Amino acid sequence: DPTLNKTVKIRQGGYKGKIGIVKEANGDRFRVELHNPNKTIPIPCSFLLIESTHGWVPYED
Amino acid sequence: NLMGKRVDFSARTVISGDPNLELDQVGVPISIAKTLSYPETVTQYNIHR
Amino acid sequence: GVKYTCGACAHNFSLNKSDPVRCKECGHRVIYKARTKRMIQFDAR
Amino acid sequence: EPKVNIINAQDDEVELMLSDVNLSLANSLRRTMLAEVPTLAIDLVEIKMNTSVLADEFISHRLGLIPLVSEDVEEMKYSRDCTCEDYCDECSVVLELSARHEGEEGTTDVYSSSLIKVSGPGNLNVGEPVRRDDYDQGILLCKLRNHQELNIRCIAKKGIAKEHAKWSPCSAIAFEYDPHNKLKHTDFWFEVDAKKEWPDSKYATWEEPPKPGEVFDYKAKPNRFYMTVETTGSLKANQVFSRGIKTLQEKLANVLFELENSR
Amino acid sequence: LMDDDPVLFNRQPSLHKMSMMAHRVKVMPYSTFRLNLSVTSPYNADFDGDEMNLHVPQSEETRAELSQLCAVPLQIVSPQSNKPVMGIVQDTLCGVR
Amino acid sequence: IHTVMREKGPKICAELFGNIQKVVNYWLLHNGFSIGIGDAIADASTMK
Amino acid sequence: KVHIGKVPIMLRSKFCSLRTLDEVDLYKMKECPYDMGGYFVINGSEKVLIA
Amino acid sequence: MIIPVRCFSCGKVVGDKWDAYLRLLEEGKQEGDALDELKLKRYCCRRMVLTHVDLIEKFLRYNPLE
Amino acid sequence: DDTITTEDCWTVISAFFEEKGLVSQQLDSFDEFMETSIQDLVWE
Amino acid sequence: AGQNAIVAIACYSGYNQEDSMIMNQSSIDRGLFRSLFFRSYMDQEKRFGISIVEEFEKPTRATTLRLKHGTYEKLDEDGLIAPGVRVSGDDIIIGKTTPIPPYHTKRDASTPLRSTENGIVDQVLLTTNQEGLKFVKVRMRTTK
RNA sequence: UAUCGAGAGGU
Ligand SMILES: Nc1ncnc2c1ncn2[C@@H]1O[C@H](COP(=O)(O)CP(=O)(O)OP(=O)(O)O)[C@@H](O)[C@H]1O
Ligand SMILES: [Mg+2]
Ligand SMILES: [Zn+2]
Ligand SMILES: [Zn+2]
Ligand SMILES: [Zn+2]
Repeated sequence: DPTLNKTVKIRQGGYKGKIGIVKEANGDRFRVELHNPNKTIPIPCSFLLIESTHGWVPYED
Repeated sequence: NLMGKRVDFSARTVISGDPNLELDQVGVPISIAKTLSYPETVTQYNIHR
Repeated sequence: GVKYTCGACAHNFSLNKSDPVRCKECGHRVIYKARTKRMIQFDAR
Repeated sequence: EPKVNIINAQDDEVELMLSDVNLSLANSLRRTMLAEVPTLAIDLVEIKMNTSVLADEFISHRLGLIPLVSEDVEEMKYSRDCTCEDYCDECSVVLELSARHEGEEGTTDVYSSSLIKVSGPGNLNVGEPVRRDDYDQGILLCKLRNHQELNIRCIAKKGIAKEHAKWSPCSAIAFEYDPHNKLKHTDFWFEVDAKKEWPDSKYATWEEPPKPGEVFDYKAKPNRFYMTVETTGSLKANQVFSRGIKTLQEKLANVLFELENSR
Repeated sequence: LMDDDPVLFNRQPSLHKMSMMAHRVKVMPYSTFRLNLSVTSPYNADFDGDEMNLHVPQSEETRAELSQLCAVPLQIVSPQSNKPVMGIVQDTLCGVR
Repeated sequence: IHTVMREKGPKICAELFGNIQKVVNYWLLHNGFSIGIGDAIADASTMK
Repeated sequence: KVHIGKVPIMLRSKFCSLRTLDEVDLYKMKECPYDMGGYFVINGSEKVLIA
Repeated sequence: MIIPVRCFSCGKVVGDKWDAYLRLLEEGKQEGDALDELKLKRYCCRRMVLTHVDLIEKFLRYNPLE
Repeated sequence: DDTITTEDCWTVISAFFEEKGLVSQQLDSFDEFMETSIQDLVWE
Repeated sequence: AGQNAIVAIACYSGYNQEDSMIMNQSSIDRGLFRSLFFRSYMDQEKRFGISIVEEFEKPTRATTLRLKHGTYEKLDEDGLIAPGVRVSGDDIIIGKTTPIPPYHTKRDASTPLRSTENGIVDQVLLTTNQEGLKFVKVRMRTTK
């Protein structure tokens, strides 16, 4: 998958506005390693923005 | 190594009291409950579960 | 390549891994990595 | 039937007597003011530079505790309910801080007054770091020495103290009733004489002591509740008491809605 | 591991058989094992740093031995002195007086 | 406890602990109980 | 003057390079003024002798 | 390390009173009276200022590492 | 004169630690080893 | 080495029997008994022959066998992670290889963060040892 | 994902 280990911002949910890294993206349900507290959370891939060449891009990267 | 030995499916942590648990219960942290496992045989009655 | 900082004189510089490990300014051989390019967030709780 | 008597008042504390209500209502109001009255507070800190002797999250924790003006926070949305991506101008206030020490000598003390509001849901009065006077530097945040720098960008969000105590508008809430123990709700510990050994309520002169003959009124209930609401300045004391009543109402209203929908 | 799974629970030193009793799991947040206060006595457990051990049976046969022989309620009376080894203690005993 | 065990069996007897605990701990939560330095102090006559 | 070996120096003793200096230069040597010595540094590890 | 922003027990802000407290002590006031003047009425709040130790002054002596 | 008080006793004790500190039995012992014992041991 | 806590000796909800204790969550929120925790990891390059030495680097999968299972994507080109980066257990924080005796010629000798720990990289020391080979320390910080 | 030891600790 092309978005593992890439930095992410969360746009929905209780973790909205928080930075993270895609630790595991098996399918549809991703595991983002939050930066702020030491915990890796389950989150749907729809909830993520990925960083790319120009700003934070949804899962069209 | 023979009269006693180290074993799989074991766990250990600090203990606390709970006034709201039954006498025969043990409260188990989620992280421990996700590391330990039980091998349940698949039958018609539990395959969906 | 990678930014460092001299533990004695605080000069900032880069090294291309093959360079010897010392400060160009004072020759000190104890140096420290500079902070990450990445943004850091904290929850203020 | 509810009655109110404001004993004293000022910006950050109101002393008042509350009467002709149930104990449970005075207590639920006490709890609501402590735990569920929204305020605004820093909840996300973007550290672009921190070469001070303090750790990033050490500083972030102090930032969250800085009281911010929350007067218009009721018209502001929660981040979790806002349709935007990341934070935005309708659900957050952005503050920025930048400090530096130039000079080879001395120490620069960084205060909460150097927090500069950059954006926010205009023209709502929310997001300014609370100040006592006009010459008030506010809360000490950090200290800097030659070449040490602090450059942070803060996102402030609406929240309640159930989530984190930094969103509470109160400090203590003094609260008492029956200063002469006529109701017999407490049984006093003593060595020789209970009356001489226990101090007087500060509201002892607001009710009359029991007469030496008086029989025990086993039907009396608590009915006069003296309380003082102190705040941190994010909200004025009268605002906390008013919004406490409002918040407890919406909570009961939502329950009533759900019952009338279960039909 | 899931609610009501039988597990063997144990505090050292394992001086007698009710140092190892079978409990019903209740999965809970936070990182401690939780005990009803009335089982502290047979374990000689308290909460000043004590730790305890949990073992998970791996078959229908060993689950049944735990639930039908070792379970806490089966252990309330011990053959040591033909009397109970568990009672009301601490807050509940102070309070019941 | 000994009697309920013999008379009602281990299941009922195990519930007995929980029942007693839940009533008493509630009552004690709302009654309170403490101890302080004062409880070590005998009066001046007894000290003499 | 033939060299017969090296002897580990107890910090803050009379033969330690820290005995002079004084708080100003202690701070420059990254040394804490609350550290009273009485121990050695052997391969980076602080070792104390037990009476 | 540095004066806490809030009283741990009640939440009252005390992080804006550290300089004023040191100043009252220079002016010769006794600690109890200085706390009284600062309107620190509850003893939880008084403990915060009375027993704080300003260690950041010690940490600053260590010549910055950049 | 007058009587030596408890506060005076603590004045004496402060003087002890002012001169000796807390680890002087470590430092003085090692100092004697460098000053004298190595030399004497060689001449044994 | 401690804090002045406001303490009630009381039976409250029964969650402090047998030497446990009830702590005020709001006091914790405001900083009570909070602490920093630091762990330093040390590694250095070893010599096995005249020109056979270990090397700090981010090891490429094509040339190095027995890579660790954790991520190597937080390592810089010098084989070291940079301060400010969040790390979780088994993440690689020091990349190091050892050559294989006589393509695909090196063997992994990297250091993962301890599996039971997490936090933020606080400081990274790079230097040489008494023998002239490279020598590193990685300090991790978290708040408990 | 080493082995052999040592030391300091927890109930
Ligand atoms: N060295 C040791 N060897 C074996 N078991 C030990 C031990 N130290 C402690 N224990 C275990 O821990 C128990 C000690 O409990 P403690 O907490 O040390 C004292 P107590 O008698 O329960 O309470 P007290 O502190 O009120 O006197 C022993 O009875 C035993 O169960
Ligand atoms: Mg114990
Ligand atoms: Zn230099
Ligand atoms: Zn928004
Ligand atoms: Zn207080």
